[PDB]
Amino acid sequence: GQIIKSIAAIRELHQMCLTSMGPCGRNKIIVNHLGKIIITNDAATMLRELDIVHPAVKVLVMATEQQKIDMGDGTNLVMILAGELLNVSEKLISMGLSAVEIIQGYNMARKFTLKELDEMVVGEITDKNDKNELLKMIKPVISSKKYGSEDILSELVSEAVSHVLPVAQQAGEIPYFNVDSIRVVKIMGGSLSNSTVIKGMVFNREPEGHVKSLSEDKKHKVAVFTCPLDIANTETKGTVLLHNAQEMLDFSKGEEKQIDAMMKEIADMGVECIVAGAGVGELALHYLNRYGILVLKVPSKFELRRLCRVCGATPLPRLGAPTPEELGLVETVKTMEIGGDRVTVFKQEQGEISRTSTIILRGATQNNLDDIERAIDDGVAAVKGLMKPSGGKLLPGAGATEIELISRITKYGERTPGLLQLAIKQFAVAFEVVPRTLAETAGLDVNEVLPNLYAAHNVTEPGAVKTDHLYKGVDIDGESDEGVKDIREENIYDMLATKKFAINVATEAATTVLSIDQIIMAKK
Amino acid sequence: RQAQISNITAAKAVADVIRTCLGPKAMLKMLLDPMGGLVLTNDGHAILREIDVAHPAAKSMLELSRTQDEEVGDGTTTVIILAGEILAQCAPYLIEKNIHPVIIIQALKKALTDALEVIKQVSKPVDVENDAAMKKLIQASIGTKYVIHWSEKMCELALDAVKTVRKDLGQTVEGEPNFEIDIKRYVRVEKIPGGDVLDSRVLKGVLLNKDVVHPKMSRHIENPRVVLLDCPLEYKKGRILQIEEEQVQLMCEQILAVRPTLVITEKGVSDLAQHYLLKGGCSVLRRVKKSDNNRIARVTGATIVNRVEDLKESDVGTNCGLFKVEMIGDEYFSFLDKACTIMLRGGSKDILNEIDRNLQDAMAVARNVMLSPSLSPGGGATEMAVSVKLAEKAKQLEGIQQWPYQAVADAMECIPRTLIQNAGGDPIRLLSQLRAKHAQGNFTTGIDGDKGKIVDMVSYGIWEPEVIKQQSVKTAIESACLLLRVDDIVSGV
Amino acid sequence: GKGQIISNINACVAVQEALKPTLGPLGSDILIVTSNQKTTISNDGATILKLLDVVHPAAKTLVDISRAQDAEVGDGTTSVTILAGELMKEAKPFLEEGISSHLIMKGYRKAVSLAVEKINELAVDITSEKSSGRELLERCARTAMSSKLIHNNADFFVKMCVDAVLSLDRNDLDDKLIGIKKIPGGAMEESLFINGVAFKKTFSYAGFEQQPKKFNNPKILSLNVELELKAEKDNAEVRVEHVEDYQAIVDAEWQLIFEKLRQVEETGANIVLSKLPIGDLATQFFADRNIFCAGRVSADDMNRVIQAVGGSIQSTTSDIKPEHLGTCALFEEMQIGSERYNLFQGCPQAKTCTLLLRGGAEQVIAEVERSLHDAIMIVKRALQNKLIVAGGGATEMEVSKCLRDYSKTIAGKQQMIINAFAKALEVIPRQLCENAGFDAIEILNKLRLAHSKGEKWYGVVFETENIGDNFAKFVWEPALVKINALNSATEATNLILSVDETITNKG
Amino acid sequence: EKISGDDIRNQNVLATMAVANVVKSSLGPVGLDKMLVDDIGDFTVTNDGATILSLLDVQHPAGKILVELAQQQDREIGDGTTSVVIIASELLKRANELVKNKIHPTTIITGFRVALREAIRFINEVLSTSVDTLGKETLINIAKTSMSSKIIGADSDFFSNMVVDALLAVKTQNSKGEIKYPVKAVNVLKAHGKSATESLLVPGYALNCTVASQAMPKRIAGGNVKIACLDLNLQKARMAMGVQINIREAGIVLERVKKIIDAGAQVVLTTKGIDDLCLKEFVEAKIMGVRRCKKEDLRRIARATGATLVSSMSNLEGEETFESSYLGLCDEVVQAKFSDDECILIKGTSKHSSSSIILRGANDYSLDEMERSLHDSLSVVKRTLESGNVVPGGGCVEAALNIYLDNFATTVGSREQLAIAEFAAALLIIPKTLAVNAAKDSSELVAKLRSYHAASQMAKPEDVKRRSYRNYGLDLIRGKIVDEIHAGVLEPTISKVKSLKSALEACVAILRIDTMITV
Repeated sequence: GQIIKSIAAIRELHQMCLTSMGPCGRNKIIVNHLGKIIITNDAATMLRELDIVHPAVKVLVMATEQQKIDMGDGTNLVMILAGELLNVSEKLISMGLSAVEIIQGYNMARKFTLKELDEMVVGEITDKNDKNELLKMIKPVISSKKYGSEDILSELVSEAVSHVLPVAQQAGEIPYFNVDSIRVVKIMGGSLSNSTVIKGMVFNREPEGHVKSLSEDKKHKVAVFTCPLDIANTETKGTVLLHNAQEMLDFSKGEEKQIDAMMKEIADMGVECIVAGAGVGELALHYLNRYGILVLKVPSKFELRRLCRVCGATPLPRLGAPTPEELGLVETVKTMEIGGDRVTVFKQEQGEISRTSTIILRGATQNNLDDIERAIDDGVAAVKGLMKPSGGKLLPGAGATEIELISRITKYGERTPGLLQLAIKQFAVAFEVVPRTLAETAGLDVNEVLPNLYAAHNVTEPGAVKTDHLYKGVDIDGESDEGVKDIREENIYDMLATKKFAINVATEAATTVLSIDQIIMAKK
Repeated sequence: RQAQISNITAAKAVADVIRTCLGPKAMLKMLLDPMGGLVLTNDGHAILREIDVAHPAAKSMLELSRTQDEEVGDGTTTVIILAGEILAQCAPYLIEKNIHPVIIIQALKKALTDALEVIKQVSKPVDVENDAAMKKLIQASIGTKYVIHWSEKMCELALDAVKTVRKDLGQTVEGEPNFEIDIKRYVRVEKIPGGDVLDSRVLKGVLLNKDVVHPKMSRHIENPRVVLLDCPLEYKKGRILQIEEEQVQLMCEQILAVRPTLVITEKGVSDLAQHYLLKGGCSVLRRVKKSDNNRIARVTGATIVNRVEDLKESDVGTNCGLFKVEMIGDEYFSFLDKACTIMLRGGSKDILNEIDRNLQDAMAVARNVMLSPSLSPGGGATEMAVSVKLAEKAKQLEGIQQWPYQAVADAMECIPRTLIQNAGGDPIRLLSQLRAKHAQGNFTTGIDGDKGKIVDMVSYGIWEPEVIKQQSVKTAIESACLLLRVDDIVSGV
Repeated sequence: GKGQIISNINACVAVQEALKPTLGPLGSDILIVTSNQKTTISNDGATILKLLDVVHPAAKTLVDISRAQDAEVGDGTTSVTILAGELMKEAKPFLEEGISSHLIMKGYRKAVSLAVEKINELAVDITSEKSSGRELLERCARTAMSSKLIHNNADFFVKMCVDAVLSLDRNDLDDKLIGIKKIPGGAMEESLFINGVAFKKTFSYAGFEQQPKKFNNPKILSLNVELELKAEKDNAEVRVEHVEDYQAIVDAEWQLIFEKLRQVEETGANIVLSKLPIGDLATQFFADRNIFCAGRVSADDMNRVIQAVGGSIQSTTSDIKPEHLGTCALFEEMQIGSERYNLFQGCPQAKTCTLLLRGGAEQVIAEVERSLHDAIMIVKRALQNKLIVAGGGATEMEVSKCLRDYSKTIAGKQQMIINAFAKALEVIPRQLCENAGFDAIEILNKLRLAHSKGEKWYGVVFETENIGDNFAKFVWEPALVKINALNSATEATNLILSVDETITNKG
Repeated sequence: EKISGDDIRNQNVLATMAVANVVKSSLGPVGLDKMLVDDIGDFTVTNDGATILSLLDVQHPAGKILVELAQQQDREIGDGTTSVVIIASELLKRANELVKNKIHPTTIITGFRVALREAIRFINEVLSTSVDTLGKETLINIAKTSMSSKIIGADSDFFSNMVVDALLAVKTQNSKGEIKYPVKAVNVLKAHGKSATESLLVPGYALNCTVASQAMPKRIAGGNVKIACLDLNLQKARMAMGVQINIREAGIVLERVKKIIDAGAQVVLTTKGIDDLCLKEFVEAKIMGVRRCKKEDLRRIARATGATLVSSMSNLEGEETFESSYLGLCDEVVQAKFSDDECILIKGTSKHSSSSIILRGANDYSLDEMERSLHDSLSVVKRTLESGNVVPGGGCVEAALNIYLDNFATTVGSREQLAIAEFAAALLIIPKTLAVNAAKDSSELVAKLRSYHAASQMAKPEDVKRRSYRNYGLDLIRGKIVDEIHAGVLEPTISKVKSLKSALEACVAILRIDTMITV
């Protein structure tokens, strides 16, 4: 029974994921090799820092990357579902049924399950990108990670998504909503109530120049210069050397006439802001402040990449060539005090829609503030599943989908003749781990909420369609209450891209484990 | 939870040995004794009896098998497997799933009622008055035994034995007796050496092996007069021989006042009382047991009397056909013919001992038919037909009582599973097609033991009485609730 | 499994047990030996937990939450950890019975939410009612100084303590802005307050009996380079065969030093401060011009001089600007303590001050300085926050009282959870009586008697063992401490009970 | 070996823990049993906690104190021994926790004695004699759960009102004003006439017997009638059946008949029957004779009607019926058509205070089970009403003493307050173990039950209230909080009085042992 022992090793990891999924779940401490404490709900960090040897667990780790890269939600759905399929398969392995026909039973049940997922869709989003419409998608994503911030972070995240997402339809050629399109920053002090949403990237550097802010003119021209500010020299090498004190007067006076002549043509073209990616000389700050040009320095090359997607500016390797095609446009440039430090931000009003936004977070504890940043970053990739590839449809969540699939799959088990009926019936039983997981974490009795849940989905309707309840979920409450809530009350549902993609990954994950009857290794 | 696991481990380890002892194709078992001997018999009764056990759960199954054998003659391993599989199927629920034991016990009480209803639906009527129909029933305990040649004569001895004890009556006043028959006391067999099995007849009355006090007596009596008494006739206690002979004569004269043709004395009879009653034309029988007087009073009608002077005038010799002193097998007998007496004959003592256990198991099958005119198909047909009906009723069973309920449906399939494993066929392929057969075809389709392929029982009926199926399911629920009721183990006085 | 949660229970108690004797002003002090081979003994929970550096992850959470308590508030770092770890022991028997840890953590947030509402009801804003301006801060300082060796001399100490707070702007107050310099030897009642900043006066070099200590308005100038003849490391290598050149190279090396040395006289500053030692060469030339110079000054004292007279530090003696100079009202060098101490007085622009302390020994003064820090925080927060609550057992017993009545209307597991949280609040007054030598068994039962009579202000007397009201004892605490303590202790406890498994990677 | 200090205090708790854990699973009707295996290898199983503790082997001398506690508890109350051991278990666990608090055990013991004396006075201020016995019967739920396993359980709703009201009128003064419920009464009969729904209640004892001739009237002497109980038959006397007659008896049996009619007795009961000669003689006198009377019936009628059962009357070679000596006072004897049933109805008499119930059913097979089920049912009702004061179960006393002793601990405010608070909370283990075997969550029903007694006991001492209902217990079947007064679950109060008193005596002796010397 070496194949059974491989399942027992996953059982230790299976109990680890039972405390992950759900808002009542538990957080794990991850101690990095550098002596840093890491505590997060998402289990992909745990599997990344822990190298796996045995293949059965390693396939589940590689299957986690399949869910994590393509979607920002459902990492715990694959680990829990694939782990239970091997636990319920121990009854068939014991009886003597070979693991070959066990795989064939899941393949027939997978096609029957994916066909029923299209009929589980109740509502559909119109892609209006309204402030209230984005709350329905983001609300279940914030859940199962951070508790108590679900209502607070709903309005903060939905505001930045609508700014970076244009309104268009019937166009699939140009991709939208890049991963880097949303940046999240944090600062100590204040609270979540004082947090605001910025329409552009926030710069933490101070305005060293004498010009604090620009004027009220519309569409301020901004220039991004990679070359440092100095006298014009050769692009290749061209290092200025000092020999005698007589040449010092020519070097100082030489830089005064050249810089003033190059910056005069820039100010005449309407460019009030110059972005210098390198160091700025002392003489450069003198001429730019008299012409009203705000000095902005960005030494980090990572921030200049996302800036090109906002105003459309391009970095110039040389200096002194104000190309109009490389110039950007910004509506308003001011300097605000964030967290006690005055910094120059980047934003705009009612023009030149930006593809990059930044959310400023404020919290009392820096440890819990970092976990909120990871929960929002994980919520960004969850929005990617709303695109053209079946992002409009939705399925009932909070354990409502796994219960309905039980009566659908078990109905076809006894109907389909042959030996495949044994694996089909056990395939629907493995879905019982999802409602039991939410019941154990919430402290509810497994002998009360779980058995009474099947009575709600089983009714007698004088018709050919079971109806009158689509709303029966699993109770997530921490206080004793009679019965369970409804899906329509809290609007907690699962996306089609999350549910449908997790099934194909979970079946292939458990198939590889059942396909291995032995291992072959060599000496290192 | 440690004692709950030991209750499952001790019950399964003992039941797992006899799983291969079910069916005519059952494999043999080897039990090595500490003295160097072995047991070649595959009977589950003789195997587990010689196996010394420690945990008390195994001792509960030993007393359950002894009680079950008093009701039904066969199907001993069926009760142990059925009662042991229910506890085995509840192992993941009670232990892993953390299901409360009373919830399981409460579900077994409701499942026991539904299990008896399914058996009554699949049951078929049978005529208990047909002598030809009763031959094919008892034949299940006849074939593959030495009595197969005398089966025609064995069925006559088995049927005519229960006809005297049975009483057929019914009404709404005194209720229904349900045809109560006592095999133990009344139908108790008497093995007489010598003779022939073909000459064995069913004698209605009581039989006594004690001889007559006189060698030459009348071989037949027209109107026999039976007189029962307790105090023997002898000289009592507070020239001498004149008083002793007179005192015994006065005690015997009181009995002769009615001039009886037969004298029965419970205690011994002195030689003085034998000569006085010899000329009176009456036979004297010394040393009559006290327990026999209750059965002799029914075949005769003589009132039990203690003192010889207390004999009532109501004592008569009516309802006694004949009195025969005829000797059969070099042993003097007595024929006094609700209670009969079975007279067994043979060619040796080993033949009588083999017919003994065979006739008792033969009458146990015929007795179960008398409890109700119903039969159930054998060979795993009834066991699988119930499990199919259990899964259909689950639509109204939502709630916590449904989880332990599923352990009963999987336990009913264990009985036909052991027959397939002993047959050699694929247990996964056959049980999957057999369970789907009841959902479409009739419930009467079983499994053949000799072949091992799904076939209809129309060819070979193999019809077992309902009492075997009843007591198997009833005692299984009681045995399952017996071990689940005890969650702790404490030793010491 | 459950084994990791139980292992985290003893880890929180071990950290809590060390902080129990440090709770309260009369509590015991803990001994901690850092790997730096420096002896550190303090009762402040912040410094205690920062120097331990516990590798245990859950015990580190109790250390991290203490830094958050020191940031926002800064007071109560010991009690916030004791209250946080107390829930670990109360929830220990509940885990064995099968009660989930999330249901226990859920009941705390409902109890704290109701407890914060009761804090605002117990907080009464009072300023000019039955109190004056001067007597308001004086009565608060005598409370923290009670039951101490300074209680007899506390009459003179309060006058210097109140004037130290009033010497700074009431809008922005910081404990680091008030300097304290320990002077070994002398009487305790003879200590005085200084408006300026003082230093240790480590100058070991001869040339005394010059540079008098009586000044009118001397100018302060910061010195950077070294003005002594012979340098510290480098030198000048000159090879000459002439006898007259041997004397010339001696004055040649001195001519380069006299260059920057003479430029100091052109500034005209009588006060010269430098972080480097000044040799006998510079102090000899400055003796004729009555210019004072002092070397080997700590870097922490140099930052206070800049904030005092509005000075600046320049590298050379050439480009020094005239507005970088500063002056005080009076400069006097005191010999108190068998050592001369320089001090500044009468600086209107000074953002810092210095309070000198005297005593019989350095170890005795160290206890006086730390006992004063507890009184400064009470005087500082009096003017900053007008909402105060009664402390010393008053508020702690009432928060646990109301939760017992509100739990009777709540059904389910949360009833005994709130009662366990209410019982967990009894550890705060317990350790206060145990660390003070009083019997914790009798006072706990006797205090609950009058506490049930309807008056919520009954506290615990820290002087003489008895039950009574702390309003007459002048024990005051701000409302921000009681509110943030319940939130920080619950937030730190919720993170510890939420850890099912501890994963540690070696590398 | 000799062990002293705090080391022996921890050993005494662990020794009594394993002993107490044996009876924790057997508490309550939902409790479970266990088997006790000896060294021979045999065993036995029973649901009685007293039998398990009697055969329990306790090696440690500390646990042997609880063994003697089970024997002393059975000699007085005889019931509730299982609950006594559990109470003393928590008292030892909470007392050991106070050791780290530097609390001396004598103060802990003294605090338990003060709380016990106050709990006794609290019982007299809450409970009271049985009430609400008219217009409703709360005892109907006791017999319904016992007969629920039989066919009678379906119709037991109508039959329960007949059994409870029966015993209510059975109570009499006994001997010199006892006012108690006897254990033998309410003769049960069988009726095959109609369905069980038509069963009628008879106001008094109904004798089951037949008549001889139909010429005599079935109703005579309506105002007053004297019943004469006899044993020997009125048939011609026989000398012996074993003697032969080879050649007065009628004049002897007929002479006593002359003393019957002259005595005015209209009812004659003969166990051996009545001849035909003495039959027609009773027809002219309108006397109703009965043949083949039951011996066990006439002995109870003699005490009910004031007569005396006599086998033979001699009195120094005298012959007479002892006129007016054995004649009792009976108001009326009437015989009516019962629709396929025949019985003798005895309605009134001098003093009876008895009753009877004639059960009717489909067949005799069901009536045989209805009589056996009524015996085990009413037997519990007899022991319940035997005590003048009854208490409801389900954790009502343990919860009431928890809240009451909470405010009572404030009367000291020095030492005993900590002991009384732990003593009141120690009783919460009784309702907690009941939910374990009931599959219900113990942290739910026990906690919700405490919230109801909190607000209900606030207005009780003030003698002013609007709507207040005490005695909220636990329902094991339905898992809900219900009123035990309306449910009808009662317990004798003398049990709990001797239970809490004996449980403390065993706990005090354990805490007073600071040293154990084993030679």
